[PDB]
Amino acid sequence: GSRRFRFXPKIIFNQR
Repeated sequence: GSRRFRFXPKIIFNQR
């Protein structure tokens, strides 16, 4: 989605 939107214990990139 929005490149690498990794947020510590959270992970928002799995689905790009």
